[PDB]
Amino acid sequence: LWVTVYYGVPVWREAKTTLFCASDAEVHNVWATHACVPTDPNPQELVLENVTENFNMWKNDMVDQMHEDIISLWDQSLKPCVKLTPLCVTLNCSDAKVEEIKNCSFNATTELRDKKRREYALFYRLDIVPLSNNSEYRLINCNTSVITQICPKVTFDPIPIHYCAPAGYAILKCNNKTFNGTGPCNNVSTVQCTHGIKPVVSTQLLLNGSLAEEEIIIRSENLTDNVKTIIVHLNESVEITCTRPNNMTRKSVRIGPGQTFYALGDIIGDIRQPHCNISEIKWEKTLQRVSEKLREHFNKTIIFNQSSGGDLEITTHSFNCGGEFFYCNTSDLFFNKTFNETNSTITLPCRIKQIINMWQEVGRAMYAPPIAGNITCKSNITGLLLTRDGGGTKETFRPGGGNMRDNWRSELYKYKVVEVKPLGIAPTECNRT
Amino acid sequence: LWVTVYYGVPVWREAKTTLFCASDAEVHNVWATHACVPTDPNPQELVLENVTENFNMWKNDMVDQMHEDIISLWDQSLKPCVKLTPLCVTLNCSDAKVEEIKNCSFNATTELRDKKRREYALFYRLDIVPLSNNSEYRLINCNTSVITQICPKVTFDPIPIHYCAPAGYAILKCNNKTFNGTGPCNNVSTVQCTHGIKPVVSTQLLLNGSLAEEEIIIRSENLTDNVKTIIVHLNESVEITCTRPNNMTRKSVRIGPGQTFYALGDIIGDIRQPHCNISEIKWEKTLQRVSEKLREHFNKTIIFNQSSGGDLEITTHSFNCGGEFFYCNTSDLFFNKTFNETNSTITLPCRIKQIINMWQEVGRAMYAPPIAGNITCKSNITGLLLTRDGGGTKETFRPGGGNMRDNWRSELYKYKVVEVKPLGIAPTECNRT
Amino acid sequence: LWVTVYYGVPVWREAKTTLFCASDAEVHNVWATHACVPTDPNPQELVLENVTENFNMWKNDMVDQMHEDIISLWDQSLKPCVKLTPLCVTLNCSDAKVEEIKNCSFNATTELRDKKRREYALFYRLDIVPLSNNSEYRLINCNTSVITQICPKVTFDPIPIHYCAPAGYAILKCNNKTFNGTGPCNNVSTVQCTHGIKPVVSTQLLLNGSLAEEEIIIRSENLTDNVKTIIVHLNESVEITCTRPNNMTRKSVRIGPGQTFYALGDIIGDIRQPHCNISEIKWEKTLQRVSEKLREHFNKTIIFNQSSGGDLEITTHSFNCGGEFFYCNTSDLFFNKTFNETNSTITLPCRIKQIINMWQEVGRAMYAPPIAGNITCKSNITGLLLTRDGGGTKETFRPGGGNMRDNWRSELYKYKVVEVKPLGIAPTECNRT
Amino acid sequence: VGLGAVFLGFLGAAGSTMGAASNTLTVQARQLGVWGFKQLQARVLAIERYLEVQQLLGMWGCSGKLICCTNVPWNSSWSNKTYNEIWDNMTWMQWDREIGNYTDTIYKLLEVSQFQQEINEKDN
Amino acid sequence: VGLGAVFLGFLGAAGSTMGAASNTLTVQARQLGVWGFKQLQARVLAIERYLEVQQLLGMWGCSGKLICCTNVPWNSSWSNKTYNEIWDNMTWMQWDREIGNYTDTIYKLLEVSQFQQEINEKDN
Amino acid sequence: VGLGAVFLGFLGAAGSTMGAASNTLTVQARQLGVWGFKQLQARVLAIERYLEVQQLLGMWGCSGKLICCTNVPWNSSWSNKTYNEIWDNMTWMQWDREIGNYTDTIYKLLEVSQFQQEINEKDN
Ligand SMILES: *[C@@H]1O[C@H](CO)[C@@H](O[C@@H]2O[C@H](CO)[C@@H](O[C@@H]3O[C@H](CO[C@H]4O[C@H](CO)[C@@H](O)[C@H](O)[C@@H]4O)[C@@H](O)[C@H](O[C@H]4O[C@H](CO)[C@@H](O)[C@H](O)[C@@H]4O)[C@@H]3O)[C@H](O)[C@H]2NC(C)=O)[C@H](O)[C@H]1NC(C)=O
Ligand SMILES: *[C@@H]1O[C@H](CO)[C@@H](O[C@@H]2O[C@H](CO)[C@@H](O[C@@H]3O[C@H](CO[C@H]4O[C@H](CO)[C@@H](O)[C@H](O)[C@@H]4O)[C@@H](O)[C@H](O[C@H]4O[C@H](CO)[C@@H](O)[C@H](O)[C@@H]4O)[C@@H]3O)[C@H](O)[C@H]2NC(C)=O)[C@H](O)[C@H]1NC(C)=O
Ligand SMILES: *[C@@H]1O[C@H](CO)[C@@H](O[C@@H]2O[C@H](CO)[C@@H](O)[C@H](O)[C@H]2NC(C)=O)[C@H](O)[C@H]1NC(C)=O
Ligand SMILES: *[C@@H]1O[C@H](CO)[C@@H](O[C@@H]2O[C@H](CO)[C@@H](O)[C@H](O)[C@H]2NC(C)=O)[C@H](O)[C@H]1NC(C)=O
Ligand SMILES: *[C@@H]1O[C@H](CO)[C@@H](O[C@@H]2O[C@H](CO)[C@@H](O)[C@H](O)[C@H]2NC(C)=O)[C@H](O)[C@H]1NC(C)=O
Ligand SMILES: *[C@@H]1O[C@H](CO)[C@@H](O)[C@H](O)[C@H]1NC(C)=O
Ligand SMILES: *[C@@H]1O[C@H](CO)[C@@H](O)[C@H](O)[C@H]1NC(C)=O
Ligand SMILES: *[C@@H]1O[C@H](CO)[C@@H](O)[C@H](O)[C@H]1NC(C)=O
Ligand SMILES: *[C@@H]1O[C@H](CO)[C@@H](O)[C@H](O)[C@H]1NC(C)=O
Ligand SMILES: *[C@@H]1O[C@H](CO)[C@@H](O)[C@H](O)[C@H]1NC(C)=O
Ligand SMILES: *[C@@H]1O[C@H](CO)[C@@H](O)[C@H](O)[C@H]1NC(C)=O
Ligand SMILES: *[C@@H]1O[C@H](CO)[C@@H](O)[C@H](O)[C@H]1NC(C)=O
Ligand SMILES: *[C@@H]1O[C@H](CO)[C@@H](O)[C@H](O)[C@H]1NC(C)=O
Ligand SMILES: *[C@@H]1O[C@H](CO)[C@@H](O)[C@H](O)[C@H]1NC(C)=O
Ligand SMILES: *[C@@H]1O[C@H](CO)[C@@H](O)[C@H](O)[C@H]1NC(C)=O
Ligand SMILES: *[C@@H]1O[C@H](CO)[C@@H](O)[C@H](O)[C@H]1NC(C)=O
Ligand SMILES: *[C@@H]1O[C@H](CO)[C@@H](O)[C@H](O)[C@H]1NC(C)=O
Repeated sequence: LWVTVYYGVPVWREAKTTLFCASDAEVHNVWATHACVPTDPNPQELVLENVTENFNMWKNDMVDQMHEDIISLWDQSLKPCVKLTPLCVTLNCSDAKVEEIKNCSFNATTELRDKKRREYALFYRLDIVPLSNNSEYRLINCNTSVITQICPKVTFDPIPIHYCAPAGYAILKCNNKTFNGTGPCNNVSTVQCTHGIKPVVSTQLLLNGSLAEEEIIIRSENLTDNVKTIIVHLNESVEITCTRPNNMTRKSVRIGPGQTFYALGDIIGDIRQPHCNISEIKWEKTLQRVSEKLREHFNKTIIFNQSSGGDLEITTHSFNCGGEFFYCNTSDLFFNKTFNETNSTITLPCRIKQIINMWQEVGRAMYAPPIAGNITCKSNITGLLLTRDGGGTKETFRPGGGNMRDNWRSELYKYKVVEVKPLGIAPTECNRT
Repeated sequence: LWVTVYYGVPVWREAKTTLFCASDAEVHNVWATHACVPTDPNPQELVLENVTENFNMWKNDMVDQMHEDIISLWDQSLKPCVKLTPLCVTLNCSDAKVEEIKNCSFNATTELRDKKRREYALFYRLDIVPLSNNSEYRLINCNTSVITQICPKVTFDPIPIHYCAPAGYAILKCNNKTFNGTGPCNNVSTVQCTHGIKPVVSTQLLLNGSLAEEEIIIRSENLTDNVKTIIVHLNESVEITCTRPNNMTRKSVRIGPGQTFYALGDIIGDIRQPHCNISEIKWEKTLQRVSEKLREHFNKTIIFNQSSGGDLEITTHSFNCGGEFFYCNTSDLFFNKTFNETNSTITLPCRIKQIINMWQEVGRAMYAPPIAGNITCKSNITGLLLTRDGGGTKETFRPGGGNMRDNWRSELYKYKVVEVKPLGIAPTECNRT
Repeated sequence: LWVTVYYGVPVWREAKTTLFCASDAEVHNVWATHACVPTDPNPQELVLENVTENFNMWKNDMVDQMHEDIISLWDQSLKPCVKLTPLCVTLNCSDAKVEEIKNCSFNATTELRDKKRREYALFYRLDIVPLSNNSEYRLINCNTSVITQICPKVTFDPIPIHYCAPAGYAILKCNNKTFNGTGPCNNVSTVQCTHGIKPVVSTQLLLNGSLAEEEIIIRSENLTDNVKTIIVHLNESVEITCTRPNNMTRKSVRIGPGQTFYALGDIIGDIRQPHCNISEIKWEKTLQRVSEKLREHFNKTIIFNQSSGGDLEITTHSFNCGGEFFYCNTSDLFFNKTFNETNSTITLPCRIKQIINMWQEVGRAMYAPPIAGNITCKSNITGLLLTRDGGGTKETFRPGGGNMRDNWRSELYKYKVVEVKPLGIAPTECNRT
Repeated sequence: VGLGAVFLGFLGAAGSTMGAASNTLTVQARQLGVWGFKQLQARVLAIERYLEVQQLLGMWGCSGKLICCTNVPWNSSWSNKTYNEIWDNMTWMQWDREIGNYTDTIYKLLEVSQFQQEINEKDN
Repeated sequence: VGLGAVFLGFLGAAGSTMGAASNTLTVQARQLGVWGFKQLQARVLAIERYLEVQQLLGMWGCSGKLICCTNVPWNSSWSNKTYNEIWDNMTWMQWDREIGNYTDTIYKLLEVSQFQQEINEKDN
Repeated sequence: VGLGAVFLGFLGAAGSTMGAASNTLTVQARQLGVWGFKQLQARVLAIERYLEVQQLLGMWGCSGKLICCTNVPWNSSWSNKTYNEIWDNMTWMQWDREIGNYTDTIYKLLEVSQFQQEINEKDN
């Protein structure tokens, strides 16, 4: 009968805001710079009851606040160490005698810019480009981009970061198990900040991600599209094992006054390939279970096929392992198989690059220093990245990444940030007497 | 009879504070970086009644908060693109064969610092200095200042910015028509933020400014002075038309690894002068109407005269047009005329410079890339910049700019920022019973 | 009988927070950049009554917030001036003819990078290192660290800065006279911000510090230790006088386009040593009074001895004077004397360095420009820095600095920052009726 | 710490009826880096969201009252449902659709109807 | 949004008499970049100017009362004009000249005379 | 200016008895650079320390009352000394040792016992 107000009513509104880091509590690190708030030892999640809120996955904002600050993080970390500007000259490379690795010998300047020692290093064939053959090479992209090297003390090992909304905001979180990526889900719980998100970098097969619950989820945006990718979440973790058995020996060389970097010296013993491993019976059943969950959304037979080709960042399985950047073939005994109706091991050949152009842009090109001794990393494949062919009979799926934001859109497929509006207005009997 | 307080009383005090941007809502831009708050679609101005507040024009603070952040804006924008440090060597220039433009040929380094191609460019005679003639030139100021170039994607077109005071402050605004620049005006209105201010850069004749109301205003500080300039606001907009009819062809050259810039290639067709145009009957009456409004403040005859001379940033009409920096003569049929008691066109000769030292300082010197094809910009001359001779019979006015803050002191001649003090104290009858 | 609350109760808690500057209100300066709040003309100190609070000196946090921001201050100030990267080449130095100062002659690049003039300068023998003698030197550390020079306009004269806690915090201050460095003192007074702290830089004898009150204080952490230093505060100020009587002539040389620096030209008149002076009777009694205040804490005889040796930043008395960095011998007639039971003058030989590696780190190495004419600075020695030998009869004290944080731990030996918690809870008779 | 935890705590029973959110709250209330700039940008926004609703409360004669009861008549052009229809057959999120276009005309009306209480009865 | 708009709205009729500003207010109240650092420096100052006057109100026993009426006697060494002379023949800007040198001695007097109200009557 | 000066002014007689700090307060109350970032980091913390204690006051039905008197019974498992033993034979710093482990269980109890006052007597 009269207007009254109410402080603290459950009313929210979708908005866009600025989140922050929270690590789980001492060498420097590019992801968590040891400047993050400590997390809650027991996070308080408030389960809501009998409410259906619809939210989009692809129209999120946290996946754009995650691709920006990671770029700023590598920009902040690769600043105070040495750029390899005076490195690339007319190199004189033949081969190693231990075609994959070339023995380059060039003229670097010593600590004072009046003498020139000829110094030798070892580079990969995927890292130098010729000029004429006649064996005169140069570094791969010191014509479009200035090239810096990684400061050798820092690491790249992804420790999980939590994204906390500011005080006065809320982060919804869907708790439904079989949640298709866009729509209303009816088991919603608020949380101040999300679970541990490892900022993993891969482009073909997702690594170290959280598994699904009790089903195989096929997340997409338009399933009648050709350029829109298909994220295939998983609930059966398939273990991958990637290693290189060569014992590399790093070597310090000085190029400028106070400016040095590290390059590969000689290789110990017989040279062997860097390869990855996938158990065959843990992979054939995984492709079959994905194939049945894809047949019902197209009502025709599906057949996997090879990647497209071209540059070696699209037709490969690029990932990071222990401080080294791999580029594996991933299209030999995985993606030439159809589906009708022994403890073997699939070995993938894999090649290593030193100079990498991450996030496929120009103006930024980091250089990875070599790592002494062998490395071996065992991981979990929870997630794929498929793409329709463009036909329209049967179906053909090129395994190929669309972007790197889709690599974050698997750990952020169930979160939306909202702003509470705790002022309510209702009519009642009382008046201010 | 007892002290009582009052919240929200109309009491202000003059202060100094920090304002911010507001644009009118996508290539990058140096003025509004697309990081500004959106303006009010209808600004709320509160007209005051029956109050006289006196404020100074020359003792303002917004004109010092405008010369600082613009310097910081160009500092922020000219950072991440290439400096022309390894460019200037012993150049070997003769002439163009299409004296004003020289055909320079020099030794730049290629993408790797071991080979040297001889590359040719075309420069202006106002941009290189000789060394002996014998035809060996160098760039104009790579002995006092490191020289950078403009990042070629950004533009210089002045979109108007609004200056908003923080919440809890007020910006007064005089609404009197015939407001001499310093004194009490009796029609004051508060506004949260001012109108659209185009951050135009000129030094001789003001461009694209807001006209006066119904009179010609002669703003000064001391009219019995010789070094203090005289801003002459206008109410009759005189149109200027400045163009160059040559079809320039830009050309990319590479000087370093990942470091390239653009220079003038060959010129299409017959070479023609860059000139400006001013209608004669729209200018003779404008000088006569200014002359009568200057005679009464000196009570002697006035006679305009030429500029002083020396460097070509003082005796010229320097301005920006479409991404090119002009330097026109402005002293041919404008400033050799006295005042007693046909649709012609005055053409001013005008010369173009590439390397400019804006804001007449050392340590900063930007380089403008050439613009392909012709340009033509039509503008409004609302405002002059005169200076007394220093005699003491008659009077002589050298048209010449004193600074660049005076270029902002025409759009900020009627604004003063104040801080409200909403606590009042008065005696009344009540007491706290 | 019922819970009631109280706003504003005297309850504090030790914490860690972020303090700020306050100077005593125009060339640029590295310490106070003319961006600091003005101090109180009369600071309000609130003396507490009948309370004993124990606080540690060595476990402070302000001495770690003082070593960090000073590093950031020199990082901010040495940024926008020229680095001496293209300076160090194969130098060709013989001697000066006016062994201490060498006449070096090298090939610098002129304003355009195509010609090379041979230019001569004068360097110190403590500043170049040979290469073979055969007289081919180079600069001292352009192999580990990039070397920049000081921007020549700024000064190093330490004006005192005050450290103010944020609003809502308190800084305790002990007022006891004979306060041993760690323990409970019973005359405590709060102050918003501390007294004037000159940010002096020395490593052997403390300079320009505040004297003690009425006693000699022997501050330490573990007096039965060997690596923990011994700060010996003083109450008798001993005057030092340090000067160089040579009339140096600076000279500008240009190394790059827009890149110049200053070096020593010729020396006027006969060369004389730079020396320091200490009155003998004002020093013998000072060592005797310190010796008696050290005998009772060890109950054996003590004997001072020479420094250890090695590099010339540990076995010296390094300090700054008028823009020049000295390195004096300090171990001739000071530290070879025991203690049993004429107006002379002790002269210390002292050598000057140009290139200094302050704060004994790598990656940072500033270069000091020379100062035209003689300099003379008179100062007060209030404080020593001793170190036990490591024996265990008698006792031997090597005078030698442990760090540079101990140089701040004499002016911050009586301050601890706390956070007030003004909410109190007590039972009383009233209830909310 | 207790600057946004209460804001998250307001969202208990966000799907219940409007006549139960005042009842079923007591049943649940029984028991320079990059991030150095992100945290500063977060803390300023966290302060500003609290102060905006604090000034909006402070203009209506109640600055800490939860169920603040004001003397403004209910204009029935904003809603036409009765008290028993609204308070027992609607959730609090659904009410913001019906009231969602008369917000500012209620806010300014509440401000001037509170200003009249200070002018009339106290001193003048 | 309503954090400085009311501060600008206080300036209505800044030249009227002091006895009309309490009357003629209801007649008018009827209806990381460079700028990324300028906006942060502006927002901190906008919060601080509101909190300073909020603490100055909160020390005087009224934290949201507009016409707060306090029990302090009027010392006539500060002003000598009567109520009818001040309130009907002066504007609010002109009052700050006469009261402009006794501000802090009134502020501390108001603080201690409010502290006496908490000590005396309530519990002690 | 008066945003932390009162915080420093609370520390008068920090060693006196608890029954004298409410008495002996009236006897003493009678009369972009590096530092550009340090001052901003200081001012945000100075605002946040005031707003935290302001919300902690505002949840207990008193938002400017100094000696706020609440209707919560005294659980004697927190302390066992009487009123005359505590208030005349203890300083205010020494009380925070005995009460120092029952703080949050008193804070939440005060919040819900203030929430009951709004639910019960006013409207519902
Ligand atoms: C996806 O998830 C997998 C999970 O297995 C990750 O694999 C881990 O990768 C990290 C990074 O390479 C490995 O951590 C490294 O292990 C090295 C060997 O560990 C030995 O020592 C530890 C000590 O507790 C034993 O527990 C362990 O069993 C081994 O015996 C260490 O040497 C490394 O530490 C230090 O190494 C050198 C010094 O020699 C330093 O320079 C380094 O900076 C570092 O401080 C390091 O801890 C980890 O072992 C792997 N887990 C395994 C093999 O189970 C993937 O990295 C992850 N991410 C992807 C694929 O992107
Ligand atoms: C003082 O005020 C005058 C007002 O006239 C300003 O003059 C304007 O200056 C701007 C900047 O040079 C001119 O804008 C440019 O116009 C070019 C030609 O415009 C054609 O296309 C538009 C499309 O709507 C038509 O409306 C118009 O009539 C023309 O047919 C455009 O080509 C430019 O756009 C783009 O050009 C190239 C691509 O070719 C890009 O590289 C550019 O970045 C840009 O995005 C541009 O819009 C404008 O035309 C002028 N007004 C006129 C002539 O009336 C002065 O600049 C101003 N300031 C001073 C003097 O300092
Ligand atoms: C909605 O989601 C919540 C959160 O996952 C579920 O609550 C959990 O249910 C499991 C199994 O019943 C319990 O072991 C947990 O203790 C529950 N709580 C939490 C916080 O995890 C809830 O069951 C879901 N409800 C529906 C209808 O799907
Ligand atoms: C004081 O200035 C104001 C603002 O310019 C004038 O108000 C405007 O007057 C014109 C012409 O009378 C109207 O068309 C506008 O509607 C008025 N309001 C606004 C907001 O522009 C006012 O006339 C001036 N008064 C005096 C005495 O000069
Ligand atoms: C505790 O320290 C304070 C501060 O030094 C002393 O107070 C000063 O004492 C001197 C000498 O008696 C006076 O001249 C000053 O006026 C006092 N006040 C100040 C603010 O300096 C006090 O005497 C000391 N008390 C004890 C017991 O040591
Ligand atoms: C590579 O070249 C260097 C000299 O350039 C030579 O000493 C070395 O033996 C070569 N081979 C290997 C495997 O390093
Ligand atoms: C291989 O690398 C490991 C890694 O530390 C090293 O210890 C070992 O000496 C290397 N060589 C051989 C022959 O194992
Ligand atoms: C300028 O010089 C280049 C070679 O330096 C020559 O090829 C060209 O013809 C010359 N003339 C013009 C107009 O470019
Ligand atoms: C002149 O410049 C214009 C600008 O785009 C271009 O289109 C044209 O081809 C050029 N040449 C001639 C002959 O017009
Ligand atoms: C030092 O060397 C220069 C030439 O390198 C010479 O002109 C000069 O006389 C020498 N002596 C002194 C004292 O400068
Ligand atoms: C010594 O230095 C002073 C310092 O300014 C200077 O004035 C003087 O000319 C120099 N030479 C002599 C011979 O004093
Ligand atoms: C469950 O939903 C019903 C109606 O949809 C609602 O009345 C009830 O309050 C909900 N449960 C809870 C615990 O809020
Ligand atoms: C505006 O009010 C109408 C009622 O006529 C309502 O239906 C609508 O949802 C409101 N909001 C809009 C148009 O955003
Ligand atoms: C106009 O001025 C008179 C006296 O100067 C004043 O009484 C009146 O209030 C003013 N008008 C308004 C609308 O305030
Ligand atoms: C101080 O008080 C006097 C009254 O004696 C007054 O005239 C003056 O304006 C005040 N303010 C000053 C001096 O700033
Ligand atoms: C001095 O100490 C006694 C007990 O230690 C205390 O009662 C008294 O209040 C103290 N003095 C003051 C001024 O607080
Ligand atoms: C916790 O409570 C106990 C009382 O049993 C008390 O003695 C102790 O000081 C408290 N605080 C701690 C353990 O930090």
